[PDB]
Amino acid sequence: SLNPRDVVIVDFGRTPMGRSKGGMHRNTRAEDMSAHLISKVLERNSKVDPGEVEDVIWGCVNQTLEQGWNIARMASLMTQIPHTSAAQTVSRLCGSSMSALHTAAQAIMTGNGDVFVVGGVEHMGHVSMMHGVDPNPHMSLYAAKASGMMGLTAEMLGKMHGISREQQDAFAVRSHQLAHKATVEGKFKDEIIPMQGYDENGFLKIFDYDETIRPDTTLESLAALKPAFNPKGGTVTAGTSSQITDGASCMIVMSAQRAKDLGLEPLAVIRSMAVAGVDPAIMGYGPVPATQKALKRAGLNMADIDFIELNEAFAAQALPVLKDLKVLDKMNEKVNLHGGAIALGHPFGCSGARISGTLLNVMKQNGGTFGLSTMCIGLGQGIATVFERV
Amino acid sequence: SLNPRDVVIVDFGRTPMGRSKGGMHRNTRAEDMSAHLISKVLERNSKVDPGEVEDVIWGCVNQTLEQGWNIARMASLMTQIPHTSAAQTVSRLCGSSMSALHTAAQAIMTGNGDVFVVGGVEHMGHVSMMHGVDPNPHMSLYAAKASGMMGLTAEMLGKMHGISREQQDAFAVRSHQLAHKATVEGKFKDEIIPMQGYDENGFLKIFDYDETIRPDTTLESLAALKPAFNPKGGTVTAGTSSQITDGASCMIVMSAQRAKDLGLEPLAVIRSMAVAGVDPAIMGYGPVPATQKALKRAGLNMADIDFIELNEAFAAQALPVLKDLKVLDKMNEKVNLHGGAIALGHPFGCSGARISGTLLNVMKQNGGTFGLSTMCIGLGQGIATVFERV
Amino acid sequence: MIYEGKAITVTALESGIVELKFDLKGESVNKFNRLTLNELRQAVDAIKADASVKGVIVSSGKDVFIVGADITEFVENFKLPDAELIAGNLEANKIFSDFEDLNVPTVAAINGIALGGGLEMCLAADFRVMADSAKIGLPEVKLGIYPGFGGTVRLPRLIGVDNAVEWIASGKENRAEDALKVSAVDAVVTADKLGAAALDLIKRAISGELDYKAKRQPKLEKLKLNAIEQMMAFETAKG
Ligand SMILES: CC(=O)SCCNC(=O)CCNC(=O)[C@H](O)C(C)(C)COP(=O)(O)OP(=O)(O)OC[C@H]1O[C@@H](n2cnc3c(N)ncnc32)[C@H](O)[C@@H]1OP(=O)(O)O
Ligand SMILES: CC(=O)SCCNC(=O)CCNC(=O)[C@H](O)C(C)(C)COP(=O)(O)OP(=O)(O)OC[C@H]1O[C@@H](n2cnc3c(N)ncnc32)[C@H](O)[C@@H]1OP(=O)(O)O
Repeated sequence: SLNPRDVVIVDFGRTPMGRSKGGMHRNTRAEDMSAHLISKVLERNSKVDPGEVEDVIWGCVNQTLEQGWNIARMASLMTQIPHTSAAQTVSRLCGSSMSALHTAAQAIMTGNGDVFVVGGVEHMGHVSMMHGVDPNPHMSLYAAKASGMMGLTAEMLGKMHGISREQQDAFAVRSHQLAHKATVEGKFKDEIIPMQGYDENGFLKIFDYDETIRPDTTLESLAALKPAFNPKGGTVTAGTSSQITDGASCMIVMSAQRAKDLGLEPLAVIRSMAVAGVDPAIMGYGPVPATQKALKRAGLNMADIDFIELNEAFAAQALPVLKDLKVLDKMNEKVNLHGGAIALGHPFGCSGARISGTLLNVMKQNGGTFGLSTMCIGLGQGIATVFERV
Repeated sequence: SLNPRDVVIVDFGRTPMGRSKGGMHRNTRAEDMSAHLISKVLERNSKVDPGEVEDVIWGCVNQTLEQGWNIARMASLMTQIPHTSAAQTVSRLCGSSMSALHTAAQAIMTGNGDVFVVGGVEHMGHVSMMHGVDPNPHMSLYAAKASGMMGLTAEMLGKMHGISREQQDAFAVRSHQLAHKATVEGKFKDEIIPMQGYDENGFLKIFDYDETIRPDTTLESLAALKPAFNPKGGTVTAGTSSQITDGASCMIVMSAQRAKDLGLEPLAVIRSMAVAGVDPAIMGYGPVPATQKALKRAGLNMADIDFIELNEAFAAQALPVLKDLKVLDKMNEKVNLHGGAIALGHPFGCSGARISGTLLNVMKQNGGTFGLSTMCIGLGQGIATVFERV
Repeated sequence: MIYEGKAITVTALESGIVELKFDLKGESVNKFNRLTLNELRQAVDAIKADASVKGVIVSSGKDVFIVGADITEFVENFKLPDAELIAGNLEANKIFSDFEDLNVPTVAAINGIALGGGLEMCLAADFRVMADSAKIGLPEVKLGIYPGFGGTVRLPRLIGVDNAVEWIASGKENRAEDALKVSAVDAVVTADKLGAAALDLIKRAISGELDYKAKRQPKLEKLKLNAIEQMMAFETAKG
């Protein structure tokens, strides 16, 4: 059964991923985006008292300007979450959002809380991924300064694993299509939380879809693209890469016991968590080391998992992962069924729980039992979670 | 006895707090400061294999420029810590460093690790506390924009609790005095880790003391100071406030079992952890709510604790805390014995574990049993830990 | 047309929506004098009585939206006995408050400058779309007074205490860019596509897409700030 201290997910809600370049969130702050998302998610589950939120753990990378000074609290203050509650912003680069989920869980398990709210935000339109970056010369002494440029780290993993430009563009058109497909069939309605935004002309209106998705993507169009990172002989292009997206994800978590008391069916139950490190140069390979550690803790075999949600950092990196994980042949059958970051974007601070959330829905929709959400991280890291519907 | 999953502190080491305005760290980066400190602390305890560092949790607030992009990993990469290990940067404003300790502990307890390295850095000389700050107008709608200016939040708590300018300045001269005292008697030798720095002229040399400490401080000199925050009728001045310090703290933590195996006497054993929230205006009152929660979990009474280490954010705030905690009368007997942030500085990302570390030494020196490290946080938060020598 | 005055004309539009436009005949601007007010009173009563109206839009047929009244009239009004002045402003405010209580989504199409009463009028409506070149402000303190038509009431509940004080105490004119950043205006457009943006938004408000009833509520209830935050935010503002 469920032990009183097990980590139960009560709900998951994400904002409609928008284009950073003059998109639907161009006039919306990162904080007001997060504070909002959280407010709405809570309103859906009224049986949970916001006053019980032991701690608001939010994930955010470029913690400067709007995203500076523990944005977790800045958001919690503009919510129905009392001042009595706490708040902390976790940063583990791309995996920030997912580490938050872990941190809270661990808290719930150790008996230092009962109801936490974890999420993540990242407004790349207002805080460019290259804003305020001071390269430390002393890094070149112990590592490669080039290992920083995420695109190149995809290039290397691609070559070492021999991923062709064709293979990549193909996976790209797949993400877009599958994403679009799921959007239409409203497979995203349950997780997407409507939100005020502004169209081209700047007209205020509500969005319930993802601007990022580009259904007009074809091998013929992605072939025209030029290497975005390696000029002379590049494979990774702007088309097989994740999109610069302004977005936020949210989740309500609590012990299994508290969940039992309030009486409400879990969206899933975390069974294991893990993180791992890899060389900065081949950071895209992070998922495999972390996945293994996670499964071993879960006491399962990669074959026991029904659905997978691997964040699509790069095509040249996502593919090798699946391959080495020995699930590439099972892709279209159980991998990123609702599309990935190539079509949904990759809002650093957000992505973490985002895929972890979407993964739960894919399970609730196709009757899954065990799901796996994993993703590579910058500078060489990996993180994955293993949930179970029950 | 000690359960196999108990959180044991193996050691604590901090850098010589330096003056941000042309101090000993003026030419030292935040990363290289952290990566260094960590390297040295590990070298002291050779029985612990750096390859076992499950995760490097570092605390840092102004995560931009040097301190941007998960500085936790940036440091771990320039250490003997393998690439296989992970790393995340926790931000909870002032309490960042202490939350890191908690996160790891919780990890060790849940069985998702065995040996973690937690610390915190904050180079306020290179990343001013007011650098890259975009005030959100929508905040004024749910809270007071003024609650941001930390100094004013001290003013308010001071008035509400009637703390006089005399009382503050007095507590100030106390911090410097006791800090200087402890420095001399080498009560800081064990925790301070020598480090390359540059004196006035810019001569490269090693520092093993704290520049911040100013022994020539007297009620007569602090009386001359002028209100730093409230012009007409101010009580909080630049003298009763923490110093802008460039510093970093480090700690090695691991399960009680792993500690048993490797065979090494614990520096202390975490017994409880907690966080709490308060109104942004009176954020300085955060310690009391968190301390209560912490003790209640520890199953102890404020009277069972032998020594306390309360971070000295402001005199006007530190005093009320002690009072309401019902330990003010026990101050000089068991409170900030080696001085506080008023004389040692307050490097946001660092302070957290810094006082937590110093507290352990005060116990190891005066034969203490249970210690309490607590501190207020910006925007209204509190955090405290309760260790035990045994 | 539903209503036809000398300063205000309530013309009917599509889908039962209606446009209330400020076009003071004979002058070059728009100001709240005795006439303007008395007409807006009638204009509202017409709408409020017309059970066909489903949406209201507030526009201006001049280069500016609505500037301040003739300083001349000011001198006059402030000469009246206290009990009379207040009684005069109470009636004036009711005109706005009533327009604020219309069981129909209302949008202010700020095309140009909107000072004092001009801005206070907009503060009454639910949503607000402003031109990218327009400006809005409350230059009351420059005359030794402060917002009289519910300015000190709506502004704080719309943009926030700290901002409301910063806007009123200075009486500075605020540009479109900063106007949306503090949420004084919901949407910003260009002079040529303003009418479109307004008309569009209304339809969405009517369609139920946007909860106009929930957007109005905020300025009908007490401030959001805590008790500590009030004192904090206020005592500092005063200081
Ligand atoms: C570790 C982890 O888990 S996360 C991995 C980290 N990933 C990242 O940081 C993302 C890095 N990528 C980026 O920053 C950007 O996308 C870049 C650098 C690759 C490209 O940015 P830019 O240099 O500005 O070039 P840009 O994006 O404008 O080029 C895209 C062009 O291709 C076209 N294009 C892009 N995607 C598609 C598509 N799917 N179908 C058709 N055309 C497309 C665009 O229309 C555009 O052409 P245009 O200029 O005529 O409009
Ligand atoms: C929530 C938490 O837990 S943390 C609380 C957060 N706290 C803060 O953010 C406050 C941080 N402090 C500050 O930012 C600064 O110290 C301020 C704003 C208070 C004052 O800074 P400034 O305006 O630059 O004044 P400054 O720091 O130069 O010092 C003022 C004078 O007092 C003197 N002074 C300071 N301390 C002492 C002392 N102990 N003895 C004698 N003289 C002293 C200085 O030498 C200086 O004199 P000088 O100019 O002749 O050299």
